[PDB]
Order: sequence, then structure tokens, then C-alpha cells
Amino acid sequence: GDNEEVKKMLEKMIEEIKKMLEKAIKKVKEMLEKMIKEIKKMLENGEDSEKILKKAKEMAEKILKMVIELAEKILKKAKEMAEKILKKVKELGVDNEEVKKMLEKMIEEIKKMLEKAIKKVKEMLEKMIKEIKKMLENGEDSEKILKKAKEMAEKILKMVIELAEKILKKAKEMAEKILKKVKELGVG
Repeated sequence: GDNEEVKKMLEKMIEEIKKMLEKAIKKVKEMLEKMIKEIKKMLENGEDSEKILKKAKEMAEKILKMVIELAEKILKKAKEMAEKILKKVKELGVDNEEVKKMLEKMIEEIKKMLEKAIKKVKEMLEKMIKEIKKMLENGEDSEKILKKAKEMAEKILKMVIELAEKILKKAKEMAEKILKKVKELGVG
């Protein structure tokens, strides 16, 4: 039936968000690893701070840009799927405002958390760079600097993971509410 179809559309939408979120985390991890690897190489060659920071700054900006792109695709794809669900639900009523508005909230929740992820990635990368600069200034050795860089990078990753999980949890709750309203459109 139509209710089961909508149920599965919602399941499919959230599964796709999940999959895209997993890929984003994987890409962010890999890029952070690369940044750290580059720092390690430079330290092993006794390079000066100025060279080390320039490269790190470049890497970080690249990470932020990719997080931005990835977030945009997630939101685009989510909106497309929500529109297809709204369209299916047109079979069940003329101008279904409550459903329409609930889908709108579902999308806005996703968006809000994605913007927060962008914001925290940006902020935290700035701080990682600042900390690197300070450690280079105060004569810390490679082991300490690398270890700290790894800790910082993992904190960024963990923040992205936490926000991804929140998105998924909220989207599922939402979907349950939406399905209930869709069911209420029907006779009995």
C-alpha cells in the first residue's frame, strides 16, 4: 500500500544520508592523515616553521572546502528525496500542509547540523594551526608535535561523527512523525 511505500521512501532517504555521511567522515579522516604525514616529512627534514605552517594552512583550507562541498551534496540530495515523497503524498490529499511542513522541518534540521559541522571544522582547523605554530615557536620535538596534531585531528573527526549521528537520529524521529501524519490522511 501507499503508506508502506512512503515508509520505504523515508527509509531510503535516511540510508542515503547515512551513506554520504560515512563517506564524508572517511574523506575527512584521510585528508587529516595526509596533512599530518606532510608535517612529519617536513620535521624529519628539519624544515623551518614558516614552510611548515604554509603547507598546513593550505591543507586545512582544502579540507574545509571539501567539507563544504560534501555538505552541499547531502542537502541537495535530501531535498530531492523529500520532494519525491511530497509528490507521492499528493495522491493522498490536496494541499497536505502538515506533511509539507514536517518535511520542511526535516530538511531544516539536516541543514542546521551541516552548517554547524562546517562552522566547527573551520574553527577547529584554525586552532590546530595556531597550536602548531606555538609548538614550533617553543621548540617542541617532532614526537610531541605529531602526537598533538593527531589528537587534534581526531577531535575534529569526532565532532563530525557526533553531528552525523545527531542528524541520523533526528531524521528517523522525524520520519516516524511524518508517516503518522501521512496515515492520518487516509480513511480510517
